Amino acid sequence: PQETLNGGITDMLTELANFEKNVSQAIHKYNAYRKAASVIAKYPHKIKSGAEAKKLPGVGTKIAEKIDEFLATGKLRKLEKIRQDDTSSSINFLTRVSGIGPSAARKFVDEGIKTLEDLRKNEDKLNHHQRIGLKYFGDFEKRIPREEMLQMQDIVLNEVKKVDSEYIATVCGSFRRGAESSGDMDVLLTHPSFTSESQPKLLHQVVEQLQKVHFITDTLSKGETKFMGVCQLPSKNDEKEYPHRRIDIRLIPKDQYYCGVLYFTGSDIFAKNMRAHALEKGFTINEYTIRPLGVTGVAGEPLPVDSEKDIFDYIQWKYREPKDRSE
DNA sequence: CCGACATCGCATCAGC
DNA sequence: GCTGATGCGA
DNA sequence: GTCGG
Ligand SMILES: Nc1nc2c(ncn2[C@H]2C[C@H](O)[C@@H](COP(=O)(O)NP(=O)(O)OP(=O)(O)O)O2)c(=O)[nH]1
Ligand SMILES: [Mg+2]
Ligand code: NA
Ligand code: NA
Repeated sequence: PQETLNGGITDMLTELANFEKNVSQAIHKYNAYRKAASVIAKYPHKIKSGAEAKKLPGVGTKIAEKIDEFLATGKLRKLEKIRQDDTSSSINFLTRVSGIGPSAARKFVDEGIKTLEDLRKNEDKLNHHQRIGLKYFGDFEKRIPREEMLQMQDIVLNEVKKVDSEYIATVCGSFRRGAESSGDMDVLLTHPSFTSESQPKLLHQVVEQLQKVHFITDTLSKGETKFMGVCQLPSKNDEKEYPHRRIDIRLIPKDQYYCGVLYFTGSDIFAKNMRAHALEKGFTINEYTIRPLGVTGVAGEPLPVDSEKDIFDYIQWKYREPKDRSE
């Protein structure tokens, strides 16, 4: 359903969601406002009344009243006032710097740091992550066209195989689902010599090669299974510079790899469907394993998985291509 | 009435 | 110094 | 904030 259908309401709702998360630190109300925004964004009718909205799962009494106020007046008094509040609106904004969450934003605004200029004057008060996110504030909100993602996949798959031809790397995320643009790049990495029961240099070596061919330009965090960093395509001769992009690489054991691929392919809207669909068959699936429930409820040992397809066979579900997986 | 509401790796903090 | 708690992104 | 035990 198009935006102009209920876009007024979902924008209200997402705005209320962010103020809950970033200012009031009410994460559950943040998820509430998003559950309603999402169920409403899919509702294929221009909502005429808050009561009409309340029929949808996740829209309850208090949101329904906000939809009334918005429909009568075109605005929400509480949101207008908060949008004009210097403190709250500053707190809310600085959380757009990756590395600054609600807690650090509030503490910056407490001491009167309120803008990117204020963050630039006070670099010594930022951690490493925050400086990188500050450095790339703009770049990080630009989206990645599939053409650039493909070029990025070319570099990643090539340099991984060049380190060790026995690595398997899959670029997951929306990209894997045909998405015409992406928000970041999500790489899963596995290797024969890495299993549930079993060097720590396996991930570090892949990061090192991508840093050495100047693909990876900064490191947000790094450990033995999860990498969070920044990358950029080489510049096309005299032509312009690409944006720096968010890239994550994570190392998964061989026998947990396809559970990971499915998990980190998403969408979450599809993913939680398929673990509750799916719970009926007496199976539970986290990112790692699939296991059987369980006649009072005891999960058994994890069942072998050798393809993304297998986890569809256990559930007696039709295999779904990544491309048909937005829900 | 009143609690659940994804879950996890990693960086940094509080506390010992 | 080490462990555990907390913030953070996703 | 919403849902539901
Ligand atoms: N949002 C979210 N996704 C999760 C989570 N846990 C696992 N996933 C899964 C579901 C996600 O689909 C998958 C990829 O991670 P992203 O980069 O966060 N989402 P995508 O790449 O699809 O969209 P975009 O192009 O804008 O980056 O990981 C979680 O806690 N939150
Ligand atoms: Mg992605
Ligand atoms: Na309802
Ligand atoms: Na942030």
